[PDB]
Amino acid sequence: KLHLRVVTLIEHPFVFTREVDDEGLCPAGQLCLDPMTNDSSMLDRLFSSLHSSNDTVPIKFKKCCYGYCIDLLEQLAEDMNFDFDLYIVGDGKYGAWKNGHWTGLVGDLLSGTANMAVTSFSINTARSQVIDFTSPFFSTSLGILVRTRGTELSGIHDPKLHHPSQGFRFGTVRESSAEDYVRQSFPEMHEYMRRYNVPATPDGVQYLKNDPEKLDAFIMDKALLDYEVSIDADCKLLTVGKPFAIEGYGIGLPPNSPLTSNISELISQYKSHGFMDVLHDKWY
Amino acid sequence: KLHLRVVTLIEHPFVFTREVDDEGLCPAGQLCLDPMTNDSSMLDRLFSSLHSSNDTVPIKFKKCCYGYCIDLLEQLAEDMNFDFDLYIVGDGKYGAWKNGHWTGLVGDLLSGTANMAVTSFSINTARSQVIDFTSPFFSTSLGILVRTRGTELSGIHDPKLHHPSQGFRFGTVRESSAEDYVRQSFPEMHEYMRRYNVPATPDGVQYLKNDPEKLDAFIMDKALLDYEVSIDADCKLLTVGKPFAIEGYGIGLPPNSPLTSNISELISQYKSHGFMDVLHDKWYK
Ligand SMILES: [Cl-]
Ligand SMILES: [Cl-]
Ligand SMILES: [Cl-]
Repeated sequence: KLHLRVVTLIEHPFVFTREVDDEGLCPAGQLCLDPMTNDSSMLDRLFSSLHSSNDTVPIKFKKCCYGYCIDLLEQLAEDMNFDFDLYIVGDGKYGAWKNGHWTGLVGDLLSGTANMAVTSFSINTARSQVIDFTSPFFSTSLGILVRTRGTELSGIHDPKLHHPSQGFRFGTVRESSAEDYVRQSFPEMHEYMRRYNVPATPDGVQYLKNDPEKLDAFIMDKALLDYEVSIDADCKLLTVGKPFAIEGYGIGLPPNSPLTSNISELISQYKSHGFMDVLHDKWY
Repeated sequence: KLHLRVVTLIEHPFVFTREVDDEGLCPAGQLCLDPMTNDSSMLDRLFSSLHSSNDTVPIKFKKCCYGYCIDLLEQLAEDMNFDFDLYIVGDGKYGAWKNGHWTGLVGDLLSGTANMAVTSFSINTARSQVIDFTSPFFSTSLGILVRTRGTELSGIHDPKLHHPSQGFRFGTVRESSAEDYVRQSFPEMHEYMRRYNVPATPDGVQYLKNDPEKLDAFIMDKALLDYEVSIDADCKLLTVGKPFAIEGYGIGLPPNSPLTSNISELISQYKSHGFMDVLHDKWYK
C-alpha cells in the first residue's frame, strides 16, 4: 500500500473546509491539516504526530475537507489502494513562476513537499513543462463576473478592459492560471489589473457582490464563477461575454511520475461510467 | 425534422473517404460531396440534384465518408432527429483569419454555407469569439513528430526551434489551430516556419517519414500524429517533448445557435455512457 501526501486548495465546490467534530473526526469528509508551511520536514512531523497515540497537533491546524475533489480522491484511493495525508497549500495559491521559482501547488510538487495535488487545478502549457497532469476530470472557460445592471462586457477583447475608464476596477486571483493567461496575452492589461487582484476567489466574489462594491468585474475560471452565480439569492450577479482560455482541471504530480497513467485511466473509467456526472449532480 | 448541411474535413482517423461504388452507393459510410466550392448556392444546387429523380451531379464529386466523426454525426442525427447533407470543405483548411476574413470550416459557418462543422476541429480562443462550439468530444495536446534516431526535442521551448541559425526544417499545417498557437505565442518562429508549412497533415507526415527527408520535425495535433505512429509498424517515427497547447475538439455551429446546447448535452451523455471509449477503440484500432 502506497502512502501519498496530497496537497489541496480550498475552492468551492471542489474543496471546502470546516472544523473537526467533537471526537476530532470527519464523518462527511476527510481529516486534513491547514498548517501554513511549505516545509516537508514540518509536514512529516505534524502528520506523524497526528497519526500517533499522543496527537499534539495544534488544534487550529485540524480541519475537515469535503467536496467534489475530496469525493474523487477517496474513490481513487480505494481503487488504487493507497492511503493519504491531506494538507492545504500554505500560500493559498495555485502557482505561478515568481522570483525564480514556482509558488503554490506547483512549487510543492517540484520540491517534493507533496506527492500529488488535488483541487480545481488548471492544466496549462507553462505548468505542463514542469509537472505532470492526469487526464482532465473537468473543463472550464475563463469567465467574467459582473453585477446585474452593472458593467457589460463582450468578452476578454472588450475595449473597456483594454482602454479602461478612470475608476474602472477589475482583477483576477493572484498566481492563478487566469492571471498567467492575461500576463502572456495582454501584458498591458495585466499591469493595469495588478492593484485590483485578490488573494483568492471568495475575495473577488465579495468585492464584486457585496456593498461597498470594490470591483466592477472579476475574471476567474467560469466553473467557479457559475457556482457562485447559482447560489446568488438575489439576482445580483452574472457571467458575461464570449468564452476564452478554456482549460481542463487535472490532478498534478511530479514530472514523469509512474502514477500519472494509472490515475488517468481511472479518471477515464469514472467519466465513461457516470461517476463524474454523479459528482457534478452532487456538488453543483 | 430539421435538415442540416454539414461541412467536414478529411483527417484520419476522424474522417476518411473512399470512392463511391460503381452504382453510386456507400455501404458502411455516408455519401458526401467533394465539390471544391464555398458557394452556398452551388451546394444548394448540387444537393438538390443529388436528391432528385434525375441526379446529374458530376460523379467525381461523390465520395463515401467514414470514421470517428461520421459515427458521431450519425448518432447525433438519430437522437436530434435531423437529416443532413455532408460536403468536404473546399479549401481543405480548418480555418484562420487571413486577408480580412475567416477561411476553412470557420468561414463556411460564418457565411452560412454550412450549418454545422464536424471533424477534428479544435476549440480555441480566437474561433470562440466568432462561432459556437459544443462541449468537447475529444482532447489533445499539440505534438511534435520526428524520426527515430533523428532530431531530439524537449518540447515547444527547445532552443533548436527558436534559433534560425540552426536551420532546422520544421513546419505545421497551414490555417490550423496549431499554426494559430505558434503565431500568437512565438511570432518569430511562426515567421520562420512559413517556408516549411504544408497544406494538410499527410503532406507533413510524408516530408518527415519518407525519403528524401524534407522536414526534421512536424508540429500538429498529437492525436493525429499518434494515429500515424500507430500505423507505422517499422518504428520509423516518434512523438517527442512535453505537452503544450492542449485543446478540445468540438462541433462548430454559427454563434448563438439554438442547436449548441442540445448537441452538447448529447455529447456529455455519450461520454458518460462510454460511447467515446467505443469510438476511440474502434478508430484507433
Ligand atoms: Cl465532516
Ligand atoms: Cl473533461
Ligand atoms: Cl473531451
